[PDB]
Parts: sequence; C-alpha cells; structure tokens
Amino acid sequence: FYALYFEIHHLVASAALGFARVAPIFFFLPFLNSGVLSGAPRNAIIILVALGVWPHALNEAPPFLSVAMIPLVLQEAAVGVMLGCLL
Amino acid sequence: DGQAIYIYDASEMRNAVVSLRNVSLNEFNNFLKRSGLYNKNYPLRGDNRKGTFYVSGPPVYVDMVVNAATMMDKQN
Amino acid sequence: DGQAIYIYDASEMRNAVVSLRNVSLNEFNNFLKRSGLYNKNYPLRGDNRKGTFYVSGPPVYVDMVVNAATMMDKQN
Amino acid sequence: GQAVNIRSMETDIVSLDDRLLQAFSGSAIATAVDKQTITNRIEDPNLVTDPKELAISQEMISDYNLYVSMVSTLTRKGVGAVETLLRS
Amino acid sequence: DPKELAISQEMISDYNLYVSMVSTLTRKGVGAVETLLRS
Amino acid sequence: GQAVNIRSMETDIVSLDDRLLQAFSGSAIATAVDKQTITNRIEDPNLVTDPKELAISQEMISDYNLYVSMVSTLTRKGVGAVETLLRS
Amino acid sequence: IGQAVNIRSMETDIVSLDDRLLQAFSGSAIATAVDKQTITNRIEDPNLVTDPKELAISQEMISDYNLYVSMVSTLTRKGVGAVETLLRS
Amino acid sequence: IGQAVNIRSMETDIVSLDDRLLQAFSGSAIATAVDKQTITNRIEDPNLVTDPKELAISQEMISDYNLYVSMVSTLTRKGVGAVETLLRS
Amino acid sequence: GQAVNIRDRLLQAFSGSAIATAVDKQTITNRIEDPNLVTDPKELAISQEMISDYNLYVSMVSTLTRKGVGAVETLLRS
Amino acid sequence: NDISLIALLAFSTLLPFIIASGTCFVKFSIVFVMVRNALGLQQIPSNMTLNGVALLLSMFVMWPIMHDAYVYF
Amino acid sequence: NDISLIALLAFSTLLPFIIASGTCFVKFSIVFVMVRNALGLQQIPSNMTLNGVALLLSMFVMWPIMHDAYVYFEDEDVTFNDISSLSKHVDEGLDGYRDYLIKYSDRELVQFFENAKPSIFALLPAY
Amino acid sequence: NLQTQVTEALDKLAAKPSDPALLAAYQSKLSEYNLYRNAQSNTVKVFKDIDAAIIQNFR
Amino acid sequence: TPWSGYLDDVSAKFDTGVLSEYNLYRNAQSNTVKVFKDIDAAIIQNFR
Amino acid sequence: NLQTQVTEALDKLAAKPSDPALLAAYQSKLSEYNLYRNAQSNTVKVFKDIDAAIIQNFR
Amino acid sequence: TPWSGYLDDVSAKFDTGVLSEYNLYRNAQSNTVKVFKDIDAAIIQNFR
Amino acid sequence: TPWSGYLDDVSAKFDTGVDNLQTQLSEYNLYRNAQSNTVKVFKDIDAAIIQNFR
Amino acid sequence: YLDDVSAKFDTGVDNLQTQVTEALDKLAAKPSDPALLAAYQSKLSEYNLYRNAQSNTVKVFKDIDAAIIQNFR
Amino acid sequence: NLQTQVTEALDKLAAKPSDPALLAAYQSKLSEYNLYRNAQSNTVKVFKDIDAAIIQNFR
Amino acid sequence: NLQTQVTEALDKLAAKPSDPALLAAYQSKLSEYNLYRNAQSNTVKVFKDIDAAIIQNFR
Amino acid sequence: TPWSGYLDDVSAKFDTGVDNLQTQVTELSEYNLYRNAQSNTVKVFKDIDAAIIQNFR
Amino acid sequence: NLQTQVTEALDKLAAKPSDPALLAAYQSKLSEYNLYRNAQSNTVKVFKDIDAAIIQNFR
Amino acid sequence: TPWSGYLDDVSAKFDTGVDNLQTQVTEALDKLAAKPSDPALLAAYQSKLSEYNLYRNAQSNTVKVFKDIDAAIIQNFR
Amino acid sequence: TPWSGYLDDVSAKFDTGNLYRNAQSNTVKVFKDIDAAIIQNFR
Repeated sequence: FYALYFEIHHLVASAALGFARVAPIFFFLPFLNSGVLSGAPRNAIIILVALGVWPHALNEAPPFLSVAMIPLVLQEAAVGVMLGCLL
Repeated sequence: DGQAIYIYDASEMRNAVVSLRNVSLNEFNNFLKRSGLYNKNYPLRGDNRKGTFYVSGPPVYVDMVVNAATMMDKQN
Repeated sequence: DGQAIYIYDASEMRNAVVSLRNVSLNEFNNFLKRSGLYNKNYPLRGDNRKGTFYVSGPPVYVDMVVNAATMMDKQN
Repeated sequence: GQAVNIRSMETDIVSLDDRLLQAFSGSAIATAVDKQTITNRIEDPNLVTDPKELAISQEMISDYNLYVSMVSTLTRKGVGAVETLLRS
Repeated sequence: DPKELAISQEMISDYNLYVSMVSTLTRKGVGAVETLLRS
Repeated sequence: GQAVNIRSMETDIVSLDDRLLQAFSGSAIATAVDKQTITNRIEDPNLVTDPKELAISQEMISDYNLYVSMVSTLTRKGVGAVETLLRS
Repeated sequence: IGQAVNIRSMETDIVSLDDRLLQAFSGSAIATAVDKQTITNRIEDPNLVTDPKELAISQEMISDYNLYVSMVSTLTRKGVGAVETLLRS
Repeated sequence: IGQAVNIRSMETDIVSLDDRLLQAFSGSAIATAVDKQTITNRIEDPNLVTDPKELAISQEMISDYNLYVSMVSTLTRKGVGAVETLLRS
Repeated sequence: GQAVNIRDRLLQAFSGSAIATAVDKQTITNRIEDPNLVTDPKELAISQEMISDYNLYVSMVSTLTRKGVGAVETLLRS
Repeated sequence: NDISLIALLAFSTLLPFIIASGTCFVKFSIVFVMVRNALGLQQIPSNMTLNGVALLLSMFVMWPIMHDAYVYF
Repeated sequence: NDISLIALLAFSTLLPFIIASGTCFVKFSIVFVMVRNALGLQQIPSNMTLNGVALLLSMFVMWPIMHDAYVYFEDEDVTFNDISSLSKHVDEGLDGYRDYLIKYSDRELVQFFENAKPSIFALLPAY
Repeated sequence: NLQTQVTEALDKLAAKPSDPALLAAYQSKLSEYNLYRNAQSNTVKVFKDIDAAIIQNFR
Repeated sequence: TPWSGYLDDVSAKFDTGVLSEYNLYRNAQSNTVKVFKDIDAAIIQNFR
Repeated sequence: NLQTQVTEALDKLAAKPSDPALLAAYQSKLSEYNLYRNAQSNTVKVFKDIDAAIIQNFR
Repeated sequence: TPWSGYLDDVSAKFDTGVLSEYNLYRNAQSNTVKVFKDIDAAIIQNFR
Repeated sequence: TPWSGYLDDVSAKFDTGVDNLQTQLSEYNLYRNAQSNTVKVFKDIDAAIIQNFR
Repeated sequence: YLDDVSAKFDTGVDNLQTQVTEALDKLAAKPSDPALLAAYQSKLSEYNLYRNAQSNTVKVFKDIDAAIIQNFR
Repeated sequence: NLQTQVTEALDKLAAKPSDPALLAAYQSKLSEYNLYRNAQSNTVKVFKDIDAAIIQNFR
Repeated sequence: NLQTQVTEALDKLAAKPSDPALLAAYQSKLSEYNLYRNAQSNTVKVFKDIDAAIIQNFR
Repeated sequence: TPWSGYLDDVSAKFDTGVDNLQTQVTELSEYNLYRNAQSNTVKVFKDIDAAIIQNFR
Repeated sequence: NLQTQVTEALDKLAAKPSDPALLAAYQSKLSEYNLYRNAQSNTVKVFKDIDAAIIQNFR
Repeated sequence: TPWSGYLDDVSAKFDTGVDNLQTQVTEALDKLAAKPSDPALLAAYQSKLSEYNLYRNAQSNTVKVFKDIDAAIIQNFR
Repeated sequence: TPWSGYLDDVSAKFDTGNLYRNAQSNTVKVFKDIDAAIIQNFR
C-alpha cells in the first residue's frame, strides 16, 4: 500500500512546476490580477488549473528528478512571462 | 571595626532577631568584647543568660553579628 | 606579599567571617608568622584560642586567607 | 489456499478520484471484517483457552494494531504534503 | 521488516522534503518576477 | 568550614544604558554560576544519592529553567514592540 | 435491564438557522451531562465496582465518553480554523 | 482544625471598566495565592499526607488549581490575540 | 596497539562549515554503525553530546543566516 | 470502520480551500473588491470585514446543499 | 553563557533598524535620491537598485569597526569573577563604535540629551 | 454466559468442601474465567488506543 | 445500613459451609479470595 | 460512609488476632476498600486529562 | 450446554481417564492446572 | 516534634490491640503475617494516588 | 515476517504438541508409574518454556516495530 | 526535620537485627518516608509545568 | 549485516529450547539488537527534523 | 579518593552495626533475615530516588 | 573515575559468585551507578532543551 | 569477525570468572546418578547445582540492569 | 584446573570439618535462595 501515497505525492510535486508555468498569467490579465482577486482563494485556483492541464499522466513519476532545478524554474518563469505578454 | 571606618546614611539601618541554641548571650558578648568588635553605641538587646536577642545598626555590623552567631552553634 | 605591591582604592575593601573546626586561630597565626604573610595593619579579629574569626583587607589578602583556611582545616 | 491476480496493468483513469474511492472501499471493508474476526475470536470461549489459538489471536491483534497506524501516519503525511502546497 | 521499514523510512522522508523544497522554490521564483515587474 | 562575604560592592550610574548593562552582567553571572553548581552537585557522586540533597537539586533546576525562560520571552516581546512600530 | 428508544426524528423546513444549532448544542450538552452522572454513580456505588460482570461494562462507558467529546473538540477546531483562513486573508 | 466562613460579599461601585478590572484581578490573585498555600500546608503537615481519605481531597484541590489558572491563561491569551488582529486590520 | 598522528571571509566561512557538519555527521554515523560503541554507556553519553551540539550548530547558523538575509529586504524595499 | 474516521478528518482538514474554490464565495468576494475599487477608496471599508459579509451570504445560500450531506452520511 | 546567545540573537533581530538609523547609511541613501530629484526623473533609475548601491557602500565602510567586535569578544579572557570589571570590559568592547559616533556627532547636542565617556544610548539620535 | 456456570459450581463445593473431583472442576472453571476476563479487558484497551491515536495524529 | 459487596458474597458462600475439617476449611477459603482479588486490579488499571 | 465500617472491623481483630472467621471478613473488607480507592483515583484523572485536552487543542 | 475449553478438556482427561494412590492422583492434578493457568496468563499481559 | 503518622497507627494497632502478645509461636507468626500484610496494602493504595497526582 | 518468527518454533520442533498429548494419554491410562511421572514432568516443563519463548520474542519484536512506525512523525 | 527521626531508628536495628518489634516500627517509619519523598517530588513538578505552560502559551 | 548473525542463532534454540547457555547468549544477542534498532530509528529522525527546520525557517 | 555514597552507607551500616555476626556464622535464620531486610531496604532506597531523577525533566 | 571501580569489582565476583557480603556490595555499587547514569542523561537533556527553546522563540 | 559487545563483555566476564561449572556439574551428575543413595554424592551434586543456579541468575539480571540504562539514553535521544 | 566457588568452599569445610547429609543439604539451600533473592533485587 505504498503506491497510493506515492500517487498523490508525485502529483503535488508535478503541480509546483505547473504553478511556475501559469502563475505569471494571473498577474498580467486584467480580469485576473491581484487588484481584482484576493489572497486567500487565489492560490487555490492557480494550482488546480495547472492540475487540470498538466500534459503527462499523473500517476507516473515526473522526469524532474535532480536534473537541474534552479535554472529550470527560470526557464518556466521566462516562458510564463512570455505567455503573459502575448496574452 | 579596627581596620576601617564605614559610613552610611540614616535610612540604611537594618534589624535582625536571632535565637541561639547551645550558647548564651553572655558567652557571645565575651566574643564581642575580647575580640574588639564590641560597640557601646549599638549594643545587643536581650536577656543576659538566654538565646534570643535583638540587633540594629549599620549593614556591616548586623551581617557580622548574625553570621558570626549562627556559625558558633555548628561548632558547639 | 613579599613579591609585589598591590594597590587598590579604599572602596574595594572586602571582608569575611570564617569558622574552623579542627585548627585554632593561634596555630593559623603561627603559620602566617612562619610564612611571612602576617600583616600587622590588617590582623585577624577573633578570640585567640577559638575557631571562628573575622578578616578584612584588600581583595588579594582576603581571598588568600580564606583559600588557605578552608584547605588547611580540610587536611587536618 | 489464496489468490494472486497476476496482471496489474495500469488501467488509465480519467482522474485520480476513482482510484482513491476504490482504495478507500478496498480497505474499509478490509478493516471492518478484521475488527469482527478478532473480536468473535475473543468472544468464543473455546478459541481462547487453547494457547495455540491464543498466540495466533495475539498475532492478529499485533497485525491489526500495526496496520491502521501505518495507514494513519501515511495519510496524515499526505494531507500535510498537500496543504503546504495549497496554503501559499 | 527491520531493514525494509528502515529503507522505506528514509524513502518517505526524503521525497517529502523534496516536494516541499520544489514548492518553496516555485514560490520565491515567481515572487521574484512579481516584485521585479513592480520594480 | 564555611565563608560568606558580607560586603557587597556598588558603583554610581549616570546614564540609562549602564543600568541595563549591570542587569546584563548580573544575569550572565547568575547563569554562569548556576549552570556550574548543579553540575558540580551531579559530578560529586555522594550528592546524587541522598534524597534530601536530591530534592534541593531537583528544585534548583526549576529555578534555573523558569528564570532563563522568563528572560527569553520578555526580550522577545521587548524587541517585538520595537519591530512593529517601525514597520507600521 | 431497562431500555427505551424514540424512533421518529423531528424534521421540517426552518429557514431560521440559529435554532437548529441551538437544538444541536442542547442535545449534545444534555447527553454529555447525563452520562457523567451515570458513570459517577456507577463508580461511587460500591456494589457495582466489586462485580466482574459489571466491571466489563464500566470500562466501556468511560471509553464511550472519552471518544465522544474528543471528537467534537477536533471537529470544532478545524471548523473555527477554516473560517479563520478565509477572513484573516 | 476548627474552621470559619465569612458570608458577606460586599459591593463597591465601579467608576469605570478600569475600576472593574482592579477588583477582578485582586479577587483572583488572593484565591490563587491562598489555594497554593493551602496545598503547601497540607503537604508540610506530614500526618495529612499519610491517610487514605485526605489524599483524593488533595488530588481534587490539585486538579482545580491546574484547571483554574489554565482557563484564565488561555482566555486572556485569546483576548489579547483578538486585540492584535483588529489593530492589524 | 593504538596509534595517533599529529599535524572574502564568507568564501572561507561556508567552506569551513561545509565539512564541519559532514565529519560530525559521519563520526556519529560510523559511531552508530559500529555496534560496540552503542552498547557502552559512557560512549553513549558522549555520542548524546555529539548529537546535541550538532543540533545547536546547524540551528545557530540556520537562524543567523535567516536574520542575516532578513536584514537586507526591509532596507531594500525601504 | 476506523478508517472512515480517517477519511472524515482528512476531509475536515482540506475544508476551507474547498470554500476557497468550490462554492459561490468567489462571486461575492470579487464584486465586493470591485465596488471598493470603482469608488476609488483604497483601504476602506477594511476588507477583513468584507470577507465576512461576503462569506455570510454564501453560507446563507450553501446551507441546504451541505445539510443533506450530514443526514445522508 | 546563555546571556551571550540571547544578546547576539537580539542584535540579529535589531540589525535592520540599526543599519537603517544608527550608521552612515542615511548619508548615502538620502543624497542618492537627491540627485534623481535634482535631474527631475521620477522612477529612473528605480530606487530599489539605488538602495542596493547605497547599501554595499555603507557596509563596506562599517565592516572594519565590525571586525573589531570579533577579536575583542571571541577571546577566552572574559572570565572576571567580579561583575563590575566584566561590565567595564564590555564597555570597552563597544568603544570603537562609540568613538566613531563621537567623531561624527555634534558635541553640545549630545550633552543636552544626556542631560535628559558619554553613553552610546544618548548620542544615537544626535548622530 | 460463562458466569452462570461459574456461579453454579461453587455451592456444591460449599456443601462439600472435601470432594476431590469438585475442586478440580471448580479450579478448572474459575481459572478459565480468569483467562476470559482479562482477555476482554485487554482487548477493549487496544481498540481504545488506536482510536485515540488518530485524533492524536490529526489534532 | 451495612452494605454488602461481591467479595463479601463469595465469602458468604464459604462461611456457611460449616478440627482438621475446620483447618482445611481456612485452606481453600484463603485461596479463592486471593485469586479473585487480582483479576480486577489489571482491569482497574486498564481504565487509563 | 464506607470508611466507618472500615475503621470498625480492625479493632476486633486487633483485640483478638486468632479468630479464623474475623481475618477472613477483615481481608474481605480491606480488599474491597482497595478496589474502591483506586477506582476513585482512576476516575477523577480522566476527567482532568480530557479537560486539559480542550485547552491543549484550542491554545 | 456447558462450554468446555481446553483446560476443561484436560480436567476431563483426568476424570474420564479412570489412599496413597488417590491422594497423589490429586497431587499431580492440583499443579498441572496451575501450570496450564500461568502459561496462558503469560500471553495475556503481552496484548497491551 | 517526634511526628507519628497513619502507618505508625496501623502498625501499632497490631501491638496495642493485644495485651501482652509481644512479651508472652504460631500465634505470633500469623500475627506478624497480617501486620506485615496490611502495611503492604496501605503503602500501595496511597502510592497509586501519588503517581496519579501529576 | 511476523508469521515466520512464530513459525520458526513450529518448524524447529517436529511434533512436540502431539508428543505431550500422547504422553498425557498414557498418564490418564495408568496414573501410577514413577517413570511416567518423571517423563511427564520432563515433557510438560519443556512446553511452558516453549510457548513463553514463543510469545516473548514476538512481544519484544512488536514494540520494536512500534518504535519504527512512530518515528515517521 | 523528618530526616532526624529517620536517622535515629536504623542504628538500633543495626545493633540488633533480630528484635521483632523494632523492624515492624522501622518498616512503618521507612515506608512513611517513602510516601513523603515522592509526594514532594510530584508536587513541585506540577508547579513547574503550569509555570512553563504560560510562557508556552504566550510565546 | 547484524541481522544475519541474529538470524543464525535462533535455529539451534528452536531445535533445543532447553539449553541454559544458549538462551543466555540469545538474550545477550537480542537485547543488543533492540538497542541497535531504535538507535538507528531515533538518529535518522533528527536528521529529518533539522532538515525540515531549514525550510520551515525560510518558507 | 575512596568514594562511598549514601546507598553504600546504608549497606555499610549492616556491616558496622553487627559486631561479630560476619565471623560467628563461619565459627542461621539470623543470617537469613539480616541479609533479607538489608537487600529489601537497599531496594527501597534504590527506588525512592529513581522517581525523582525522572521528575527532573 | 567511577567506571574504574565499576570495572574492578565485577571480576572478583566473577571469580566468586557466591560470597554474600561481596554481591551485596556489588549491588550497592551497580545500582548506584544506575542512579548516576540516567541522572547525567537527564541533566544534559534539559541544557539542550532550554537552549533549543531560544532558537525556537527567535526564529 | 565473530563480534563481541559490552553486554557480551559482562556475560563472558562471568564465564571467564568461572572456569569449569558447565562441565563439573556434569561430572557430579555422572557421579550421583550412578548410585543414587550415597550421602557424599547427594551433597556433592547438591553443592554443584546451588552455585549453578546462583551463577545463572547473576548472569541474567545483570543483563537487564545493563539494558534499561541504555534504553534510557536512546529514549533521551529525541 | 579445579575451579572453586565459595559454595564449593562451604562443601570443603563440610568435608574437612545421616545427620551430616541433613545439615549440609539444608545449608546448601540456604545460600541457594539468599544469594538468589539478592540478585533478584536487581530489577
């Protein structure tokens, strides 16, 4: 019974990179920014939106494991601010 | 006290009451008279052959009478 | 103390009262006269053949008399 | 004897909830019949006077004690993992 | 079981620390972009 | 034998910082001796046997512990009041 | 051995909200007050404490009181913390 | 061993809420000082602690002393915590 | 028979505390993998000290790093 | 039977993030920040109380939905 | 022993307000934004950066007096049996900082404030 | 219902406290009730402890 | 009113049963109450 | 009022410590007071600990 | 029907198996039941 | 003061209950067996409350 | 694992549980032989060592796993 | 001052370890000192615990 | 590799559960393995807790 | 230094309280109970302090 | 230096494990070292715990 | 290596303090069981079993006192 | 090597010193419980 804990545990790791991709669109959009949205239910929305759109299957292990993590965050933020300035 | 002169203001005088078990007041007054720590201005108030007495004086005289009185009953 | 001259100011004089069990004051004074640390300006105040006494002087003289009395009485 | 199904092929699921609901129903019926199958073992007198049956029931008590606490801290850590992300 | 629980004892805890580490870096990651856009 | 020091020394203060600083030195000298005298009571193994001198060494821990815990949390509040007013 | 049960629960539509919570509060306070007496006069009665037949029941009721009030304590604490996380912002 | 009770609980007018709190503080510090000196004189008399009947009495005075000051501590803590959230706003 | 042998400041500080926590991690690691040292009481007491100052060390440089980087943000937002 | 309590407490811990996402509290909170912003007032009316007045209407609507869960479970 | 750790931890907590007020950082960060308002630009060069360049400069010159605080206090000669010499010991530890504030503060304002060798607590607003 | 046949064998030994077969059967009853009673007490205790541990974990 | 308990009752089964007849009489009567006394001490510990 | 008939049975065995019926009744008394006293001690304790658990939860 | 556990069955093996003969027949009998007693009294403390 | 307590009362109750049993063997054996038994009872029934204080 | 530390005592002896039963079958057959009393006391006293060394090793292994599981949290 | 009359009864039993009345009074003394010492130990502990609880609550 | 030489001593006592020297050496083995296992469990626990404290400080 | 604790002082009191009881049994219920209560009392003194060292923390 | 005279008294009892005065003195030694070791363990533990409480307060 | 611990130290310290009690009670079991009526043989093995029971309980309860202190340390680890 | 205990020595004083077999067989069980209860007072 170890895989049941591991299935939610691979998910909560996968949603962090999903947050890092889609978080700077919720700053850019005029009907979604912090001026129109509060603090308490904002971070509930941004996680489950990336959970409903994440491309790889959830029960599988993510390929993030110790490749290069601090520059990976600056990749996903740079493409996030790119998608923000296009949208 | 034979080696120095201490001076305090009047609002610092301390009081103490101490009861000895196995030595008398007249035997402790001989320890103050023979050693030279006797003081006629602030003597010891109490019955001469008993254990309970009353002291009041400078804070270096009171602490010396109490600490030299409670250190004789551990020896006698 | 036979080797150097310590100088303090007058508001640094400390004093103490100690009690010996199996060593007399006349024997401790004959030790201080045997060693040369006997100081006639700051002598020991107590009964000449008893166990309790009072000492007052410079802080290097008081801590010497206390540390040699409570290490001489424990040896005897 | 006992049964093992050999092919645990990953039946791909539309969300993780049907998997959680089947794991919860797979184990609630497990622990419900365990809580009876050791209690009725205690409640019959012929089961408890035999030392041979008695250390078997000592064994199943130690299994049932170790099981629910192994599910307990595993889910408390799973909830603790998901709230630190969702709090923000 | 004393060696299998011990190797699963490390195996749960290090992966729990890894998921908290990857989520705290994402929070300071996008928060640095937020403050730099406010400048 | 025993020996007490009847004369306590004092110095004049003119400002406000030295009044804090003599409390700083009085607490550092209080904790430096009370960390040591209970360890000397523990290291002398005749003192660790009698229940009388066990009970006085029992309560000397609680006197040390409540004192240092009190001066920690008072300073935590004291700097918290400088923190919040300057944050505004 | 004396028992009694009431079967039909009172139920209707109230658009009023607080009186249902008042009935929930009084229904829990009375049921936790009758049992603290029932366990206490079982323990001060010196006939019930000596019988091994009655003692098996006596260990049960102290556990049923123990698990019940601890359950309400943890449910309410998560309840008042849930409103706290939304209003504190 | 021969006791006495006083029956008059006087009333002085409060001139403010500050005048009310000084009575509530002085009325509670006496009760917490007296009960702790009661349990010390119960202990320091050694003939009271060797009898079986007086021990559950001292158990009761212990558990009341713990529950009283813990209930006033958490309540004053949540009170000033209620002040801090409003002042932060 | 027993034997014995005898023998930017931030860039030396982080390197100095780098192996200072590693050798104290490893010396209680092979203290506990050696089973002769975990059975003796007076070896257990000095390992209990060795754990406790290990905890105080990395907690002290933890919080002092936290307040060290804690002093820069308030001045920089100003 | 025992792990039904684990499922209850684990549901209990994740409750206010469900109120953060699933219910209609998200309609009241946004329009109440918008009526503050359109008036030009920045700090007032002190949105800690505006969360509370927006919460009480959403509970006032959500109560018949959540009440049938208790009697069913 | 444990009074030294609470005193150092209190210094780490108070450190932003001391560098915000007590040291020479206020001479830097004021006159940096004075040039921006002299030129007439409002958000250029975006004073978050300019506080950075004022901080590395003020830390670069405050650090030598800070290095003196180590070599006086990391030694083992702190054991004084009488508490007043230990008090004057830690008086002489901060003496370089006090000498720096005396070097850069006006004289008569300090003695007006300690009217209420001078105390470090009194000259701090006068600096 | 074990306590019934506990309470039915003591009286015939009361009428005859010298029959050798009866005290053998009576001891075989009463020690068996000793084995039953602590079994019920020990078995309810774990069911309390694991039920208290979950709320101890989740509080 | 003198109260009676269960240990009185089991000793009341024994006391009404009546020289070697009288001294093997206190033989088993000592055994039964001492063995009945410890069976609840574990359970009365088992509240906590 | 249990302590009264506790304190009333010790004196007749004290005056006559050889009656076989009396020490049987005396032991039958003292073990029941043994069962009563720890029962009262164990029952006040749960009412204290669960009262401490609420303030432990809400603090 | 009376419920007969394993220790009732071993006493039934002593009874249904059939002065100095009959007394030592009890002498071996009064100890073997205490032996069967404390062996199951050894498992019971190990539940908790 | 020379303090006497309840265990001194119950242990002297064995001695002062009889007239001259201490001066005048099977009687004195069981009399010690009950005297030594009742203090083992009384030292336990209080000590359970002693551990039950905290 | 916990079945196997129990089953090593049922495997390590062949048929002792039946050897005691056939022994007491002979004891109830002819309860008057000295070699039969001595053989029964030699076969009966090995059983209480056997089962109490069966139940005590699983008792000490129970708390060892209980120390393992509680240090998860 | 309990330790004085503790320290005065052990020596007469040391000089005569066969007097039956003395070991009865000595056991009645020493178990009573046993009841006193842990009572003092348990009672200082709660006064520590509740004083520590206030700074744990207010910190 | 401690569990190997643990698991090599149980079988000779299984074949002979009456040797006095063997169960003395077996207890000398098993209590030392008891001291080893919880020591490793308690020591990994601090290395997890202090690793969780850094992210608790910096979050 | 040759060190003796208070427990050793109790056990030594059974050695100095007797005069020749250690010699005359070589030269029996007296030696039975004199060694019985000695071990029982040193067991009590072993136990009475052990609750207090736990009550330290 | 307590461990020296611990390690010097077990061997004469090892050579003679039937002397009544010696094993009495050996138990009087070894239980006293038992009282010493957990006392040292409990006293270093509080000095760790209150030192950990300061960083717990100030973090 | 066949490894030894401190608890194996104290147990084999009992086994090296004694020399031949594991076989000398077998030789008195050889002697007394040959003719089981001799008064110089009944007390011979009865003097061998007595020291065997005292020595085997002495090697046993020492183990528990040297166990529980090391239990108290590891309980004081966290 | 002939190993000796002191329970081997009290047998040697009985050799070097039907009632002889009743005095020794009782005094050897005197030590068998006195020195067993002393080491049972360890725990």
